[PDB]
Amino acid sequence: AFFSWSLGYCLEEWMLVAAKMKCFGNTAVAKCNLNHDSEFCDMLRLFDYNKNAIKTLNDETKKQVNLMGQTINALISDNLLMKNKIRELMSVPYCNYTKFWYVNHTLSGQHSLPRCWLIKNNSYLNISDFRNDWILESDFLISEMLSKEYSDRQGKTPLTLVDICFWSTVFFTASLFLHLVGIPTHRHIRGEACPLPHRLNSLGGCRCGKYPNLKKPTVWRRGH
Amino acid sequence: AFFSWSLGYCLEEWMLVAAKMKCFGNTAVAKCNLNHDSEFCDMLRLFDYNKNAIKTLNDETKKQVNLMGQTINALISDNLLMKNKIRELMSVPYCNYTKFWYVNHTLSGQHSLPRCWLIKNNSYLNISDFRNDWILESDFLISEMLSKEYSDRQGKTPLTLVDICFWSTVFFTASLFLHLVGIPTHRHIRGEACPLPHRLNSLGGCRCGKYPNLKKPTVWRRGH
Amino acid sequence: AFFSWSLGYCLEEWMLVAAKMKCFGNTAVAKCNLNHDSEFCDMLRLFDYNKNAIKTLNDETKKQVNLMGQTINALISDNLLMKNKIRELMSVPYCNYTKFWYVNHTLSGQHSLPRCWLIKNNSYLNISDFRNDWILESDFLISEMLSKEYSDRQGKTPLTLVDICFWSTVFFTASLFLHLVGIPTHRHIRGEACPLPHRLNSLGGCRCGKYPNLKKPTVWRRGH
Amino acid sequence: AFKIGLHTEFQTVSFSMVGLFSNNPHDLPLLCTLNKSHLYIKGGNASFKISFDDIAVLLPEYDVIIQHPADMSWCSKSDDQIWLSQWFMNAVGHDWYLDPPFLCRNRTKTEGFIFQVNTSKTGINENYAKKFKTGMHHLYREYPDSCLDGKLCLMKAQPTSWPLQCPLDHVNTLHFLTRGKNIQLPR
Amino acid sequence: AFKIGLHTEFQTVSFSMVGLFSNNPHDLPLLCTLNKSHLYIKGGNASFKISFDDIAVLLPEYDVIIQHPADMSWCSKSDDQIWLSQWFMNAVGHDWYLDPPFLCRNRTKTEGFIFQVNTSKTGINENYAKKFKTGMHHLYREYPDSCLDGKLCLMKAQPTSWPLQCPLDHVNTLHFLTRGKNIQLPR
Amino acid sequence: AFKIGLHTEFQTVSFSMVGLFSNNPHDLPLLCTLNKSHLYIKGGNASFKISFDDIAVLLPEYDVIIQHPADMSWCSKSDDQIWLSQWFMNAVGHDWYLDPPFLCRNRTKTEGFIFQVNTSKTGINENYAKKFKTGMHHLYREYPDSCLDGKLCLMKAQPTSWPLQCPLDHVNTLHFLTRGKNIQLPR
Amino acid sequence: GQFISFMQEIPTFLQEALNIALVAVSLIAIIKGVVNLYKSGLFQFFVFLALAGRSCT
Amino acid sequence: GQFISFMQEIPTFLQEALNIALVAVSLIAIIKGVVNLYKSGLFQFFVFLALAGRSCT
Amino acid sequence: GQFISFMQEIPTFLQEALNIALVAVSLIAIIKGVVNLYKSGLFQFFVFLALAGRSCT
Ligand SMILES: *[C@@H]1O[C@H](CO)[C@@H](O[C@@H]2O[C@H](CO)[C@@H](O[C@@H]3O[C@H](CO)[C@@H](O)[C@H](O)[C@@H]3O)[C@H](O)[C@H]2NC(C)=O)[C@H](O)[C@H]1NC(C)=O
Ligand SMILES: *[C@@H]1O[C@H](CO)[C@@H](O[C@@H]2O[C@H](CO)[C@@H](O[C@@H]3O[C@H](CO)[C@@H](O)[C@H](O)[C@@H]3O)[C@H](O)[C@H]2NC(C)=O)[C@H](O)[C@H]1NC(C)=O
Ligand SMILES: *[C@@H]1O[C@H](CO)[C@@H](O[C@@H]2O[C@H](CO)[C@@H](O[C@@H]3O[C@H](CO)[C@@H](O)[C@H](O)[C@@H]3O)[C@H](O)[C@H]2NC(C)=O)[C@H](O)[C@H]1NC(C)=O
Ligand SMILES: *[C@@H]1O[C@H](CO)[C@@H](O[C@@H]2O[C@H](CO)[C@@H](O[C@@H]3O[C@H](CO)[C@@H](O)[C@H](O)[C@@H]3O)[C@H](O)[C@H]2NC(C)=O)[C@H](O)[C@H]1NC(C)=O
Ligand SMILES: *[C@@H]1O[C@H](CO)[C@@H](O[C@@H]2O[C@H](CO)[C@@H](O[C@@H]3O[C@H](CO)[C@@H](O)[C@H](O)[C@@H]3O)[C@H](O)[C@H]2NC(C)=O)[C@H](O)[C@H]1NC(C)=O
Ligand SMILES: *[C@@H]1O[C@H](CO)[C@@H](O[C@@H]2O[C@H](CO)[C@@H](O[C@@H]3O[C@H](CO)[C@@H](O)[C@H](O)[C@@H]3O)[C@H](O)[C@H]2NC(C)=O)[C@H](O)[C@H]1NC(C)=O
Ligand SMILES: *C(=O)CCCCCCCCCCCCC
Ligand SMILES: *C(=O)CCCCCCCCCCCCC
Ligand SMILES: *C(=O)CCCCCCCCCCCCC
Ligand SMILES: *[C@@H]1O[C@H](CO)[C@@H](O)[C@H](O)[C@H]1NC(C)=O
Ligand SMILES: *[C@@H]1O[C@H](CO)[C@@H](O)[C@H](O)[C@H]1NC(C)=O
Ligand SMILES: *[C@@H]1O[C@H](CO)[C@@H](O)[C@H](O)[C@H]1NC(C)=O
Ligand SMILES: *[C@@H]1O[C@H](CO)[C@@H](O)[C@H](O)[C@H]1NC(C)=O
Ligand SMILES: *[C@@H]1O[C@H](CO)[C@@H](O)[C@H](O)[C@H]1NC(C)=O
Ligand SMILES: *[C@@H]1O[C@H](CO)[C@@H](O)[C@H](O)[C@H]1NC(C)=O
Ligand SMILES: *[C@@H]1O[C@H](CO)[C@@H](O)[C@H](O)[C@H]1NC(C)=O
Ligand SMILES: *[C@@H]1O[C@H](CO)[C@@H](O)[C@H](O)[C@H]1NC(C)=O
Ligand SMILES: *[C@@H]1O[C@H](CO)[C@@H](O)[C@H](O)[C@H]1NC(C)=O
Ligand SMILES: *[C@@H]1O[C@H](CO)[C@@H](O)[C@H](O)[C@H]1NC(C)=O
Ligand SMILES: *[C@@H]1O[C@H](CO)[C@@H](O)[C@H](O)[C@H]1NC(C)=O
Ligand SMILES: *[C@@H]1O[C@H](CO)[C@@H](O)[C@H](O)[C@H]1NC(C)=O
Ligand SMILES: *[C@@H]1O[C@H](CO)[C@@H](O)[C@H](O)[C@H]1NC(C)=O
Ligand SMILES: *[C@@H]1O[C@H](CO)[C@@H](O)[C@H](O)[C@H]1NC(C)=O
Ligand SMILES: *[C@@H]1O[C@H](CO)[C@@H](O)[C@H](O)[C@H]1NC(C)=O
Repeated sequence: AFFSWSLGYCLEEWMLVAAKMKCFGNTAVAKCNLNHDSEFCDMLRLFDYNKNAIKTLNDETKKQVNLMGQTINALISDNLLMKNKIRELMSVPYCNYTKFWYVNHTLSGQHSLPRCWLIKNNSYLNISDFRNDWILESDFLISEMLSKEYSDRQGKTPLTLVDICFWSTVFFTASLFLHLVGIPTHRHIRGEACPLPHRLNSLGGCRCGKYPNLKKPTVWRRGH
Repeated sequence: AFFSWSLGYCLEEWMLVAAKMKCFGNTAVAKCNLNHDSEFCDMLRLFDYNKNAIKTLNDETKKQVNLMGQTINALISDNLLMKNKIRELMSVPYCNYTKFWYVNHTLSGQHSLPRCWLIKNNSYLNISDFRNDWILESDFLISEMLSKEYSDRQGKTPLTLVDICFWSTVFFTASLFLHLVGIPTHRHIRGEACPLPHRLNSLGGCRCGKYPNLKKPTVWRRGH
Repeated sequence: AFFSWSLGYCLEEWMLVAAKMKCFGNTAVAKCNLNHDSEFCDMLRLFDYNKNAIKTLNDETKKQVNLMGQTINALISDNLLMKNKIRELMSVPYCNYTKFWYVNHTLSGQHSLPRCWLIKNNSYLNISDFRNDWILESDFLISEMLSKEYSDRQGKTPLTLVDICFWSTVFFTASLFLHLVGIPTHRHIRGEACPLPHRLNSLGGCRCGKYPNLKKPTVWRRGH
Repeated sequence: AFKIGLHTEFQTVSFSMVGLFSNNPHDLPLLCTLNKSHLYIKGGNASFKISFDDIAVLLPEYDVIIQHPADMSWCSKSDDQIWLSQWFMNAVGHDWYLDPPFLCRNRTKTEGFIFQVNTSKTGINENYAKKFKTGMHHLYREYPDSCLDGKLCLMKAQPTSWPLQCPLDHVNTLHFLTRGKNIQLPR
Repeated sequence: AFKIGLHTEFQTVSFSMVGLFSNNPHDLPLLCTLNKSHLYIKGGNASFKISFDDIAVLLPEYDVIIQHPADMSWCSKSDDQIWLSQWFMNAVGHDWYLDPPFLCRNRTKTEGFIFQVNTSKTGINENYAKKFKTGMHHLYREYPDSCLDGKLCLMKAQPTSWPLQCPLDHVNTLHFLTRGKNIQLPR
Repeated sequence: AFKIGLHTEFQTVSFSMVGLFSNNPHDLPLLCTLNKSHLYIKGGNASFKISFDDIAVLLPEYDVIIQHPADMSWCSKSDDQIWLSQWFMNAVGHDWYLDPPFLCRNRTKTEGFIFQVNTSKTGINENYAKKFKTGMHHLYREYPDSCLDGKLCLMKAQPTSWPLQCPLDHVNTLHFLTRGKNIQLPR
Repeated sequence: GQFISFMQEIPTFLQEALNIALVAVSLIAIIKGVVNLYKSGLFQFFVFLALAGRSCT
Repeated sequence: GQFISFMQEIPTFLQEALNIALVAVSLIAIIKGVVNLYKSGLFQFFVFLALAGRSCT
Repeated sequence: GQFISFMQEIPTFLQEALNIALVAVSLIAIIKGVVNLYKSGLFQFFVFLALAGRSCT
């Protein structure tokens, strides 16, 4: 097929100036499945079409592969290239689809999408007029990596489960405190011992007559 | 208006081969409000234009509805159809804007966006050369459903509130433990009773002379 | 350069009918770095090109700034304007790239992207046929503001740290409860005192002969 | 602009037009429609006025039947009028080698400058009439569309002074630039 | 449609075709290919049939050598056939002023209507042959591509009754509308 | 490539060019500019060299005034040169029926092959001069733009051997393919 | 309401170590909260006030 | 700083059952933490060290 | 596994007040959980059952 991958993709040796097999990250490559303003991905689409061309040619088929202006116009983005030529006319930076740079996070292998190294007056742009970009590029790379790592676990656990865990934990803490502070159980007569099991009633006595109904003062305690 | 809905949309009976009113999900339909590489949504736009055409025709208006090549070119995506014809030229799978398939989650009614069933050599593609797609499609459907259900509650509660709740809970636990372990209150003389209220001073005595300043040893306790 | 900013941008006095310097939010302006269906951003691109034109003109350069149909076609979106003219032909609402409205959150300065105020029969659309839009626009503005404020802190803290904190908290609560309920330490003889340090063995006695091996009943307690 | 909800407000922003037009590096041809009938097209220095009616002021027998822009030099003495006429006909779509020609006056004649095209919706020139209708619809936002399907309908374009009240719209200018191919704007 | 996973199902939706075609406000020209050889193009009321073979039924010496659509009026008595032929040749790409002409019959001749174009892949007309091959490929999905590179190859288009079994496809109609410029669909 | 921040690195990737060009299924026409003056266009087997100066080597009175590609057969004996010249003029934009013609030599003359076009920025041919300037700007990245507005300026294209040092750029090839319509690349 | 859908979907995300850990900690927290509250004595006061006055013992 | 904006926006998201539940649990946690700490005795030790030596009682 | 990468990346997000607060509360929770469990007596029962029978004292 063509470059509409749904998730890595490596650039073969003959495609790169260094002539070495360079695997780009799958996540970064998948970024421009809809982007129309990335010259790097336009070159990627061109090279994928060429690769399919060698596949057909060495498969010895009869495909009527017409090459015309409309085909290349359909492959690359006409609007983007026209804008690049416009930016070429007036003396402002542009890039002729040959040099790309990226910020690499060397510990986890995650890298940013390679932008285009702008040019001017038949020369490249050095760090003096370009330092304001890669700093925020690296910051956004770190932020995106953290967000992706969070979302990986995020999109595999249910919200109801964590809500249940949180409410169970808060109830656990509340009941733990309820045990801790202690709540008085029954009333002891002030200055006397525990009346249990023959315990005094509301008006300080018993209906069986053993404990006189004298309205004696009571204090609520837990133990005996 | 035309297909730029901001949030469902159903496909009428005469539009479908089964001739039955089929409501598609609003969330899934709203996915291609900016997508330009979905043949299903191109057909949807064509059918919406046709529907507006019958509305005008049965409204008996004088609208100068010109139908020309430029109109249809503006309606459907020229780049996508040209790419499809290109993929038709060389013998690789393509789809002629007539058959679409999707993965359906039958419990909550949520469904994926219908892709295009690729064809080759005047025949459809069977499960042998196509099984690698729907498995990841269903996995992504489940992940997207979970993420959307989480974000629904996520975008309606403040972060400051949950942060306050978390800090209040941690302080609650800390103070609960502080109650639990117990912290000694005052000093009792080793081998004696509680001196309160006439309690001994720093050097083990009293300024009133009742308790001699003998530097007697003390032990810190909570009770009396 | 041109309108491909990577993150505010203000509209100068001579550009606005009120003739006052109006800074639009950077976050809202950055929304249409890829949108091709926003007439407001098409006008923004046109005005940015004009601004670069005065910069070149007052810089006294020799740039061959050709102005032709292809240049303007490359600047604005041909598809969007053609769709607008199509919607003009049949009597349905459209907008002639001159009036835009937005919902403003006056407390934090956050505002929605200005849509286009649709027109019909050489007149604007009033609140009677338009109230269904701004309500959901404001609701989505509030939701987006909350989500962005959450994601700001979200993309700067590690998931492993919060997971560690949660597990440490649950272990803290469990151990606190374990202290609270109390677990018996050693066995006291029923009806007697604490045998420590010369404590009874499994069969209720001692190997030294001081405590007879009578299999006396024992009760597990914490204290002495 | 008014309070909507509880903390949110609804307010609008309107973009200026005279600044954008007077600020462009080049000179743009602008189209306008005043009252409900009078169509106007202003190029560099040609402020042409266009009207439609069934009045035949020109005849094929005694005129110049322009088929090519080369012959257009035999009509007006100023190059700006020639440029405006040629590019307007190119923008509406009049590929000069497969279409009926259009009629103008010899320059030495003492009756000014004028050009006219017949677009009556009859058997012959029906396709040309429909093509011109589509071009007029695309090049003018709210086209009055006079001379409905009937006996005759002829459009005339004449040079008049530019009125100082036309709403300087820009959608029509964008469509003129889009339809016109290889149009070269001066200054 | 079957159960996939544990709660999910796989099912498909197919869009109708006859309703969309019969429901359009205008009349659309539709292209078709029946069996493996017979090509068909149906416009408004012209149901033209196209075939390819090395049989020369027309000759430049005794015929009408159409170069311009104006001369096309000398071939058929009905305007719909003229419209269909002209617009089909325009859609495949036959800009009439830089290309070899094509041959037809005088209308008063008692041998019906037919038009034919030679596209043999030989020294002369090789570029035209390749251009026509590309146009045929773009205007027909699965082009049989008869008359392979060899001695001769001539395409003929004749009027026949429209067969009531053509699969009313719509991709080819979209390509016909895209390739054809300024095509005016009636009704 | 160097360490930026605390764990991140900055490094760049450059794409090859000779492999892409030598690997395409067809043969692509490539444009080049060497030193600061010499323009070059290489098609299939035509390695044409283009220069600009106010030297008139051809005259309308005694030459062939090519207006149509059919007459181009009277200039060169090889079809590849004809193809290259015709398609280059088509790509820069020279619709052959409304524009001044261009001059070449009779083939039987013993003075080789050459074609030249005058683009002096004077009263007549000013529009053609500006159109050619725009085409040259679009078809060449850093156009030197010789023969500034003055007395005369004529461009000449002659056949020379292809130099083995041109930077095989591809932006110019893309623009050549985009501007050129219906260009058929062989092999 | 979504709790019932959670019970329906239980044997779908149950194949995750974090999921079983969370459900186990939730269940143990609930059960020991119940047992701890029974150790507290609120229901003991319920039976106390129920027994108040009616019976001497 | 965002706390003040939260107080300003309080009567906007207050129409949510989860929101009132969370604010109620936060408030009750804070108040019972304060009362529990007062039951602990840190301020009791404060008054103890303040009273140390100056007064016999 | 990601814990080791966290230790590697520690001096990158350590410049955040919330981060140091969270790591401090986690560390103090872990250490006081350990000390509180040592106050509980599970290991005391371990040494109890180890000492059971072998020694009178
Ligand atoms: C436009 O893209 C082209 C490639 O299509 C860029 O050409 C590059 O130009 C640089 C010089 O600026 C070349 O470096 C030199 O190359 C050779 C290597 O043997 C040698 O002469 C020098 O040692 C030096 O390294 C570079 O090779 C070349 N790249 C390619 C792929 O050909 C060009 O830079 C771009 N345009 C502008 C204005 O930058
Ligand atoms: C291109 O799209 C067309 C529709 O525009 C597809 O045509 C479909 O072709 C199949 C056969 O492969 C047809 O099935 C047959 O239809 C009738 C039903 O009465 C009957 O002959 C058979 O029983 C069988 O079911 C199908 O109806 C037809 N669909 C439509 C909407 O017309 C075609 O498959 C696509 N091209 C390719 C190469 O697949
Ligand atoms: C198409 O866009 C144009 C601008 O290009 C809009 O024109 C606007 O029309 C309104 C009337 O509907 C004008 O308001 C009037 O303006 C002057 C101010 O001195 C005066 O006559 C009245 O007091 C009134 O305010 C408005 O100024 C004008 N705007 C501009 C920027 O020129 C037009 O509304 C749009 N088309 C449609 C059909 O709405
Ligand atoms: C612009 O086009 C219109 C199209 O109608 C021209 O009017 C047409 O002029 C022709 C001249 O041959 C008329 O044909 C003749 O008309 C009558 C019957 O109608 C009769 O004498 C003949 O049988 C022949 O058909 C044609 O009718 C007439 N159209 C109408 C509706 O009357 C008009 O002259 C053209 N304008 C210019 C300035 O050239
Ligand atoms: C459509 O184009 C084909 C292209 O081949 C025409 O056939 C060609 O007719 C010419 C007539 O001059 C033949 O040229 C002559 O042929 C022979 C040698 O082949 C000889 O008499 C002369 O030296 C001269 O070259 C040409 O060969 C012939 N092509 C083939 C392959 O035989 C055909 O006539 C055209 N059809 C129509 C209806 O015009
Ligand atoms: C390419 O175009 C240039 C455009 O300048 C041609 O040069 C022009 O040749 C004409 C011939 O009629 C000159 O017109 C005459 O010039 C003088 C006054 O300048 C006078 O004799 C007449 O009144 C008449 O205007 C024209 O001046 C001259 N341009 C210049 C700047 O001198 C050139 O000949 C063309 N090249 C080819 C190869 O055809
Ligand atoms: C839809 O079914 C509503 C889901 C509500 C879930 C509430 C969970 C409550 C947890 C029980 C705690 C019990 C404490 C004694
Ligand atoms: C902006 O205003 C800063 C917001 C900081 C909120 C901190 C919340 C602290 C919670 C109070 C706990 C009190 C414990 C005694
Ligand atoms: C990759 O390295 C795996 C990371 C697992 C982290 C688990 C954290 C456990 C916290 C320790 C609690 C100790 C209680 C005694
Ligand atoms: C980043 O650098 C590392 C260093 O080991 C390298 O392995 C990795 O491929 C680079 N990432 C890229 C090129 O995307
Ligand atoms: C471009 O670079 C050249 C040297 O290569 C230098 O002479 C010239 O001044 C530069 N031009 C500009 C506009 O910077
Ligand atoms: C860019 O600036 C750096 C600053 O160190 C300098 O070394 C380098 O030469 C500059 N590059 C160019 C092309 O001027
Ligand atoms: C998924 O299947 C269910 C089965 O009941 C059905 O009701 C629902 O409409 C389907 N979803 C679609 C078609 O989007
Ligand atoms: C295409 O299918 C036909 C039968 O319909 C078969 O004969 C032919 O071999 C197939 N071609 C290819 C390339 O698979
Ligand atoms: C696809 O493969 C399946 C495997 O079971 C087979 O039954 C089916 O017939 C195949 N389809 C085609 C079109 O070959
Ligand atoms: C919203 O309104 C406030 C009111 O003070 C204003 O300051 C702010 O600029 C507005 N936001 C915009 C225009 O984006
Ligand atoms: C348009 O408005 C005018 C007044 O300006 C009115 O007379 C006319 O009826 C309106 N037309 C429509 C279709 O609403
Ligand atoms: C829109 O409706 C409101 C309702 O209050 C009315 O006041 C206003 O005049 C209407 N506008 C138009 C243009 O009819
Ligand atoms: C054209 O409009 C102007 C300005 O309102 C007015 O004075 C004049 O009478 C109008 N003319 C016609 C013919 O309607
Ligand atoms: C009037 O101009 C025409 C248009 O070319 C021309 O044929 C005719 O000769 C001119 N008349 C005179 C008297 O020169
Ligand atoms: C064309 O197809 C029809 C329908 O199947 C069939 O009856 C007829 O024989 C076919 N003709 C040829 C020449 O194959
Ligand atoms: C037959 O039609 C042709 C085509 O124009 C024409 O030249 C010829 O005169 C006609 N024949 C007769 C007898 O009129
Ligand atoms: C063209 O460039 C080559 C290669 O550097 C050089 O040898 C030659 O002298 C240059 N010619 C001119 C005329 O500048
Ligand atoms: C030279 O070629 C021209 C160009 O067609 C031609 O007119 C002329 O007759 C040729 N000369 C000879 C002597 O044949």
